[PDB]
Amino acid sequence: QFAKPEDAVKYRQSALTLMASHFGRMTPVVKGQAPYDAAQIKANVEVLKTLSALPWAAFGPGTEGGDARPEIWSDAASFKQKQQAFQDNIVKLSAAADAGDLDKLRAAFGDVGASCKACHDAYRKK
Amino acid sequence: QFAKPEDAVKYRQSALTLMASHFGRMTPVVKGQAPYDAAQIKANVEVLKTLSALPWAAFGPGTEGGDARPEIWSDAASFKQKQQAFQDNIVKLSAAADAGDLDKLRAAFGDVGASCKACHDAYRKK
Ligand code: HEC
Ligand code: HEC
Ligand SMILES: O=C1O[C@H]([C@@H](O)CO)C(O)=C1O
Ligand SMILES: O=C1O[C@H]([C@@H](O)CO)C(O)=C1O
Repeated sequence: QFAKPEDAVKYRQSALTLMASHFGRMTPVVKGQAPYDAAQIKANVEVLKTLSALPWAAFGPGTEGGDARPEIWSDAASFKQKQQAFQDNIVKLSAAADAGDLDKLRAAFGDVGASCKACHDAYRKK
Repeated sequence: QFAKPEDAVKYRQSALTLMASHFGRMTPVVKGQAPYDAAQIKANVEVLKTLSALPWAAFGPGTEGGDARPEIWSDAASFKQKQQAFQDNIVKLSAAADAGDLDKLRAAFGDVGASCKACHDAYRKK
């Protein structure tokens, strides 16, 4: 869907900004500093689930740029495994949110965060 | 969810970038220059539906900036009506996509585009 590689870069950077806001805005909730409204969180995690599938299609062939390391492309299978592990952790966060249990949410939230950082450590430029 | 107004501006600008890509990438389809796969479009419009609800929460009180005209805030009811008309047109586009009919899709698509432009004409800086 991108006329030029710059358009894919702009897309993924916007997707990731959204995704970071929808994830990160839950930090006060999982820390107990903001109240836990199970329906609020369920709806937010549904938005996060949609967003979290979006970046990966915007690292298509020829879309080198931004803060993406070139190894995303030369080690495609290993990058796919980090994105699929992350996505699987988003499924687990959805399950916790759908269950309405703050203990499970905070554990699932931590797992997702770990998965974000693991990918960045390997595939995001410093 | 925004620590500073700049964060709301960044959020809405990212949401709108996404939303423009998910809308605009259908232009070749509705013009007949790309093939019409009803399931592909249905899935894309589902993503667009999620995205199209996101910008409006990021024009909260005190979030003046970007290319947003100040009248978004001083004429709040009229801005809400443009966003709700747009959202209603997104419902109609979902219906057309869910029906699998290219004639209905192209009409609904045109209505959505008109609604984007109408809002920009009143509420987006030049
Ligand atoms: C690989 C499978 C990743 C996972 C999982 C997550 N992120 Fe990521 N992120 C990745 C890359 C390769 C890049 C660089 C993209 C580019 O072309 O520049 C990023 C970048 C970000 C950013 C900065 C975005 C910007 O506006 O420029 C943020 C804020 C970010 N990533 C956040 C984020 C979060 C919150 C994640 C888990 C919920 C997450 N990322 C996962 C690769 C990967
Ligand atoms: C008001 C109800 C709007 C509707 C409906 C749509 N848009 Fe919009 N748009 C609006 C404003 C007030 C602004 C400025 C936001 C800011 O703070 O800068 C915008 C901006 C855009 C942009 C530029 C985004 C950027 O990255 O800076 C684009 C590409 C855009 N809008 C696209 C777009 C499309 C495709 C729409 C219908 C599907 C649409 N907008 C509707 C206000 C409103
Ligand atoms: O909100 C975020 O969480 C992850 C990471 O900090 C988790 O360790 C990330 O990159 C964000 O922007
Ligand atoms: O794809 C887009 O469509 C609308 C408008 O051009 C429709 O007239 C807009 O502002 C976009 O970025």
